[PDB]
Amino acid sequence: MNPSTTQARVVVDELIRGGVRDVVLCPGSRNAPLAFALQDADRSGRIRLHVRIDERTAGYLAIGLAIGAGAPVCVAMTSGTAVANLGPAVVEANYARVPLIVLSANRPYELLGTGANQTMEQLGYFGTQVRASISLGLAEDAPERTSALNATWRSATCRVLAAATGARTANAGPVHFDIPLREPLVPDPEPVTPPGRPAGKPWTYTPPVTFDQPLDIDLSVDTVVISGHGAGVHPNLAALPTVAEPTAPRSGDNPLHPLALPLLRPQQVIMLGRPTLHRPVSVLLADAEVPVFALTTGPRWPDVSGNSQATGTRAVTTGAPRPAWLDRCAAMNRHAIAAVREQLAAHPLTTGLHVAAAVSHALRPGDQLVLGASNPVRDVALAGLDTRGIRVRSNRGVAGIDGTVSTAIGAALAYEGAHERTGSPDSPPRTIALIGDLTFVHDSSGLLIGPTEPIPRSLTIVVSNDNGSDVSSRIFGTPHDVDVGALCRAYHVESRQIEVDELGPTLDQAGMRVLEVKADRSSLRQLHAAIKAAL
Amino acid sequence: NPSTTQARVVVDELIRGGVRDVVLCPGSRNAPLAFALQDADRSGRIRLHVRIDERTAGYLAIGLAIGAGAPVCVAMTSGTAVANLGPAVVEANYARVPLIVLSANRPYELLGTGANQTMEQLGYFGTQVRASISLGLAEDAPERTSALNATWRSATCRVLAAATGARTANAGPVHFDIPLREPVTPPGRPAGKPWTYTPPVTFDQPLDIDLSVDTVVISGHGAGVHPNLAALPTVAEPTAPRSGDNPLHPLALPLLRPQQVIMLGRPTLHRPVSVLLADAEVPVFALTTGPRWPDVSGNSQATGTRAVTTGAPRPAWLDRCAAMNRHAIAAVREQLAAHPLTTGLHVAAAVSHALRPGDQLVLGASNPVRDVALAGLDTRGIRVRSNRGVAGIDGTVSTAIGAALAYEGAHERTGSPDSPPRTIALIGDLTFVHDSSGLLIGPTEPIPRSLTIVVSNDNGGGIFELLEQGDPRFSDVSSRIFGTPHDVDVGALCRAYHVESRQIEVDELGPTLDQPGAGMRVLEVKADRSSLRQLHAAIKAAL
Amino acid sequence: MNPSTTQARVVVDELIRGGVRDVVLCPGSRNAPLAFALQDADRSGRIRLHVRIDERTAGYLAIGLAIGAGAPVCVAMTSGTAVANLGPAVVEANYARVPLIVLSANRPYELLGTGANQTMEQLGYFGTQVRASISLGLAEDAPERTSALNATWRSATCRVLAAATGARTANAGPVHFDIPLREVTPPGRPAGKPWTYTPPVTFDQPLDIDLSVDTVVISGHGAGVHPNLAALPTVAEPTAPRSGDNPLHPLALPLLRPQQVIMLGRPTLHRPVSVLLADAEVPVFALTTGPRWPDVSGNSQATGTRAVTTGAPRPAWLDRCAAMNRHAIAAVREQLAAHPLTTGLHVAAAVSHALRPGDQLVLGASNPVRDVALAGLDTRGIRVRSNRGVAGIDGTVSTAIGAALAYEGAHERTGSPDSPPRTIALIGDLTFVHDSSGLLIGPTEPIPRSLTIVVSNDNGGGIFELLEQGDPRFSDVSSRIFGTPHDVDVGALCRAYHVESRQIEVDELGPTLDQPGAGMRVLEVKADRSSLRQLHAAIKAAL
Ligand SMILES: Cc1ncc(C[n+]2csc(CCOP(=O)(O)OP(=O)(O)O)c2C)c(N)n1
Ligand SMILES: Cc1ncc(C[n+]2csc(CCOP(=O)(O)OP(=O)(O)O)c2C)c(N)n1
Ligand SMILES: C=C(O[C@H]1C=CC=C(C(=O)O)[C@@H]1O)C(=O)O
Ligand SMILES: [Mg+2]
Ligand SMILES: [Mg+2]
Ligand SMILES: [Mg+2]
Repeated sequence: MNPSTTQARVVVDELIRGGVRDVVLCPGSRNAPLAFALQDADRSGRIRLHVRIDERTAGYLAIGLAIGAGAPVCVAMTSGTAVANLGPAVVEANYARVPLIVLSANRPYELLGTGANQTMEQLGYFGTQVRASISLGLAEDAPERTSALNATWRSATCRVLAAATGARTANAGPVHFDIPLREPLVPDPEPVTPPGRPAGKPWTYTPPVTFDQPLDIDLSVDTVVISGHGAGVHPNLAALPTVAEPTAPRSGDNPLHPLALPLLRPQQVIMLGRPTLHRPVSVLLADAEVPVFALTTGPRWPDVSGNSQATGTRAVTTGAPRPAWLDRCAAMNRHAIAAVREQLAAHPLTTGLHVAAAVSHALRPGDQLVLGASNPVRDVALAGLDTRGIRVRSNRGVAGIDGTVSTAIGAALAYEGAHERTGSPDSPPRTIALIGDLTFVHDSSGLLIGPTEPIPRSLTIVVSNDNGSDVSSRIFGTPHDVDVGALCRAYHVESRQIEVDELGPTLDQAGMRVLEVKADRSSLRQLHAAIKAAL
Repeated sequence: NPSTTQARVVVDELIRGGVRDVVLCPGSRNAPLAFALQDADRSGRIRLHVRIDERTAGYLAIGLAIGAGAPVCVAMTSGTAVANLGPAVVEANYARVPLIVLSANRPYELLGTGANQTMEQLGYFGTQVRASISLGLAEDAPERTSALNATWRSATCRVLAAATGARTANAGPVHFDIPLREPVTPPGRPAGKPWTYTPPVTFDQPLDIDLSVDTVVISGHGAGVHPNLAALPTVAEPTAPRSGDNPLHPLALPLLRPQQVIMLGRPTLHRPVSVLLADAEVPVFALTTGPRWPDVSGNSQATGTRAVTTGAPRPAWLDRCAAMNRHAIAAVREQLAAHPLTTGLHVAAAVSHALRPGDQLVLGASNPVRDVALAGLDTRGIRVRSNRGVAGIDGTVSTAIGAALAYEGAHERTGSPDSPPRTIALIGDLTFVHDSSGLLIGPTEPIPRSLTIVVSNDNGGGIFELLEQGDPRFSDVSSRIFGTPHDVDVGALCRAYHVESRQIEVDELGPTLDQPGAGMRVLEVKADRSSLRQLHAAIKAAL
Repeated sequence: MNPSTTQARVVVDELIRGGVRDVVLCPGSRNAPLAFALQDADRSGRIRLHVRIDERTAGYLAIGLAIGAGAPVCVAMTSGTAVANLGPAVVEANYARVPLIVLSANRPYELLGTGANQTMEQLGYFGTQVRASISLGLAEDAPERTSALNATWRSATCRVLAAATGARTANAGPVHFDIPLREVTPPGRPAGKPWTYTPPVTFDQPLDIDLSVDTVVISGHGAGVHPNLAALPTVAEPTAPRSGDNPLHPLALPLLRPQQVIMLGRPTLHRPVSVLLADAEVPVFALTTGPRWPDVSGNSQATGTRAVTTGAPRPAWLDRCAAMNRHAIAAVREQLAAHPLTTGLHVAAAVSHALRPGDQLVLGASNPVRDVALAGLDTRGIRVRSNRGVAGIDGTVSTAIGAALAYEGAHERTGSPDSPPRTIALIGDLTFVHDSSGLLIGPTEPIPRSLTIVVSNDNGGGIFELLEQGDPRFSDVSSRIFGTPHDVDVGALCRAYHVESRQIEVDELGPTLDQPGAGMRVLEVKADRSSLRQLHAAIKAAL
């Protein structure tokens, strides 16, 4: 067995032992050793392989596969700009703390600077965006060194997995795993792979760390909880008035609408996760006089407030909220919900806010909701969606528009896969995505799934199409006019154009499909004005 | 505002430096130099191109630079901009493309405490750019305006010189930061001159070479023109300029025993070229411009910039090379005619026969750039572009679009309204799907008048049929992981972007190309890769 | 007041609230970041400032000040050579996890990248070595935003401190903190509290371990204290804290067959240790704090932070280890007694016997740190320091000086009358010559009160006598390129710098150390390395 084939099979086996259930693969020749070993593992049923053509959107597919079920996910590609194309997903995975392993094949490092084809400064390309930049050695033809090389290869693979899942740091994120490879790149004619640990165990076992930092907080002070992306679950704060972003997990049943917050005067703030969504949240955390307490699941804590008194992972609570304060916040929340609902009905034309409210009402527990990181996530929060029992995904790391379609497809695939391991047909759970037309058009090639590749069993993408100071904004002066139906036809995906009233019934009833709901953009500044005035 | 004055000085000096096109993307904050660029665009001193896709924007800028050889600016204005521009910047480094990346830091804001909307840095700027220059923050000091104007225009000329290789002969990408505090132009030199003028430079490294020794010339990407080598048998890549009129077909090379090799530029094509270059019994002389020389095996005897020649090739050696060249040409022509199914090689031959002088030819990676060489294209009189720096299949649509725009722009300024010269791109289907978003161009934005993109579509990566993983013993496992079939409806995709497109057979390709159409159009030719490996085998057996 | 002046004190006040007691500065072309605010706090006794001319020794002085009492230390860059000269100290701070804050001041109103930079001339190591890189904004003249700026500045300074001390990461290390400049101090928290408080954190990773299996504990740099492991036979490096009472000598390890290993922290010494850790039939469990784990061989079975033990070591196993422990120690001492020439090993044992609880011991690399382990030093009650992060022989003099000052300062604020506790440094002769400039301390500058530097001078590098290049077959060539004799007059060297020094024999050492002297003194013991390979051979024969 030639060295490239031996090394690739060892790495793939150790990744599987580490909990990697899904791998994204992009075509090339230099990554052939990885592609062969990955195809074997898929044939054996040890992993599910997903082949894609465009490395950039393939990275967001891997992000979706990771956030859908919480497992580390590898994306593998050839040397050169294929690696550079993972840049956007790596940045998103860094700030959203997604265990994304970039498994890049490379020419031998000795060829760097020789003019060799398709070769570049690959290792270190991602800078400080990755949790680690790790290189295997070039595989030596040293059969007597086989046992030693098996240990070092599997150990390096375990270092990669630990860094990506945050097993020791509690700060999951992307990892660059560069593997220099040389000829022969394809397996030899048959006419054994060095084995891992017994019982399928990982070569170096590192259990998931428990990161703990308790913090004293007195709940008698009029307190509001603001929870953002990556927030933990705190039972002892469940009673408090909580402004929760759609991707934050709910700890209780005392919601406070984001619009209600600037109309109240909290005397202290408990901040969970990384809240970046709302402008009244940004405004209040900008107020240097309001003391803030930051509770995070990991060592990072957000910089959105300059008055963070302390950090922790959990609250040690004394006291209890004033009943008058609870009554006041509850009243203002009811008031904000009513204002939004009244103005929506009093608005004749369909807006993206209407589409978002319709999608919000159509959801039922067990659904997974994937939200475009710009308008959809804001609109759903404006419509006051109740996320309890719903799994809400959104690329809130840097909130780019790249890869939103691929992230939805990947999250559905991973979510449906976690259902299969339960044991049951009761049918696979629903994944519903809400994406704007510009985001959808930009990542429409994320729809492309080859005839041989896994297709989501129950994914519906709702496209809210409203047809779209510096000079670059002239691009928005005109509706783009892109035919969404033609786009879906191009990538052989079923699509239907429907009205908002039809959306709920149609979501009740194709595999993967796109439902396009036309909406109007002109009348919205007035609609938001009406909502604000009705508060 | 001092920052508005500084921005106007910089744009003016960039225009004096030959910048004709700037690429922008809508962003989290305003673009660097945003208003000065808008002022210049309205005046017609410069031309702005706006895109939503930041990755395709980078490759658009590369095309705008290689189309006519001018420095091009791209202004990065978002938290994903550095990540998305990576591919184009790397290609600009390795293909030596004068690409100026504009940024606008905010010295009054914090850095390193969290996500940065203005710039999220990766690690490639340290390795890829020729220079990283930051202007000062512009201060209000009316009494120092002459000194500041001199400082700003001097630094701008440094950015331009580093990007174009004015003094280094090593063009490449440059990072140019004009910082901002958020939230009559001092003149330049008389007669539109650049503030700091860089007159022509020569790097001279002559090498003594005896041409009576049986010699072949291999000319790759970035090769120079050597009149004293014009008589030699020459295996020229499509992007190499031709010194002479003695072509040697790539497939004829293994049928020969060269005694020495002159290597011009950077070779990226053909395993027989790589084998010959590594042969320790064959002296190799590398003639290239710039700091580094290509030598994968380490076998090269000497490197320089030009040859001082004695002797001449033996007529028998020239006859032998001409005879094997004839065999190779005949084998390709005869086996293509004998082959029933249309392949990408068929499409490449059709494109080659249809070109004429003045055409610009843009070649995608994979089989197209190789197939054009196998079809024996005569590149004299035409300009051939291809992103051979890293040979990516990403961004080729915007590269072709940018190349057409810059090429048409240079022609309009000559002043003869003969119709704009043609740009014809030949790319594979995977290459097309990779960069299909480059077809999305707003009516506000410049659009080519004479660009035709030929997509040879064999529903996958045909080159992998020709490699070791294309051997029949991998036939059960190779379709998914190397073939990567996709079943995309190309006509529908072009419909969605409102781009004229036709699906035609290889015989109609020539006539359809002879007759113009919309400013941009996509001609799709269905092709087969199932017979590809056999076809190349039949060609080799006919040599 | 100038906004920069306000910002500078806000930062210095928050640094002092963060436990910074010492700051190291060097004279540069530009004055130091926060220079006046540091001057103010020095005069008021809020911090102690240390000035050095040598920028390299200044960085290692800062490391000593940090490891002496565990406090974060700031070092202010001021020149065009500071980055390069601080490199070695930053790399050691990274690998030894030392909280070192590197202060810089970029000037955003000036140009960058056109050449010519006088306050930070960058290298490539900052990206790889630091825990964070933070830049305050430029101070902006907006008195209506005074309270908001105060919060932003104190919040960012706490980020810097938390990253340096590992307050939330348990991964202390160096941090780059830039306060940019341009050519009634707002209050912090009440009661001297830091602006952002970080309560204690725990990283918990329990591993099930069966102590009935024959287990040896090996503890290296950065090892934790594990009570449930105190009974096990333990080979503890000198800088490792002892969890218990059952020592196992390093030389006994080859005479034993552990069936599993518990590794604490990072082992760097002893080939038998490395051999055992790499044994594929021996399960290895790594218990260490922080993001990474040591495993050169890739052999380790599991990593974590603590053990969940079942069972107890077999009495037969315990007795065998105790037996070979006693045997190993006896062999070292008998062979040292039999040996007729003073070697570094003799000096190590002498210093070892002279130590008493409350002492601080600073060990150079090479033979000193190893010899002390071979002399069986019982480190309980002793603070042992050594630059094991990357194990350079550079900067050890200033590390000891800084560690002494921090240790004496910590003792002083207990307020006690009691002689400031002792710091005893044991370093080789090359190590001493390497960092001899660390002796040069201005009368203005803080100077230790209880520091004795013992130099075991064998006129070269003794450790090479014990390696493969020490084999007699290399005798003709090995002295020049490995021994590197220098013939320096060490007494004249200390006299040039006005430092007390005595050249004494090894019998005098214990008595001389027992007796107090000048604040800083050097005792030099001449040693022989010609017989060192033989002596080590004699010790192993006695096993
Ligand atoms: C960004 C990038 N990803 C992957 C590759 C590897 N690669 C080289 S050729 C090729 C096949 C391209 O297929 P197509 O464009 O259809 O051309 P064909 O060979 O089929 O004519 C691939 C995936 C690359 N060069 N660049
Ligand atoms: C800066 C640096 N240079 C070189 C080395 C390599 N090195 C390791 S031990 C050693 C010899 C040290 O000699 P000495 O300080 O006299 O101690 P001895 O072993 O002689 O007791 C050298 C040069 C190093 N560790 N650091
Ligand atoms: C041209 C060859 O492979 C190239 C073409 C496609 C994919 C490649 C890759 O991804 O490594 C190779 O660069 C060859 O080996 O002859
Ligand atoms: Mg829209
Ligand atoms: Mg193809
Ligand atoms: Mg010595």
